[PDB]
Amino acid sequence: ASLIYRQLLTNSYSVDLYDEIEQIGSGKTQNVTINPGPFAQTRYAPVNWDHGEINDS
Amino acid sequence: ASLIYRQLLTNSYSVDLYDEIEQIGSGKTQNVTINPGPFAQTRYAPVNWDHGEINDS
Repeated sequence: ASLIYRQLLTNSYSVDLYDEIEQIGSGKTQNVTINPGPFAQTRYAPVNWDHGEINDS
Repeated sequence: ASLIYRQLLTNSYSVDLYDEIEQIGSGKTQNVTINPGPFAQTRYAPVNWDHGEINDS
């Protein structure tokens, strides 16, 4: 019964087929690789509030 | 070391099996779902240009 190990080693190539099968079976996702470089947050502006355009006559 | 030639000839049926693997795994539906990243998009707005306020009387 020693030939079990010999047979498994010799026939091990079929695991490539098994890998292809499980690859086809598995669902897939992916990445949108993130950007670095938010090193400078930006404020709005120097903003001053005032009454609008008065309509004089 | 001659055993490799025998193994290749004997196991050649796995070639046709592998052809089936690939040419039906292609047939099976796959969808790699590329994401939107953690950072979220957004457009300005629906913006339409018009003449401003008119001072009628």
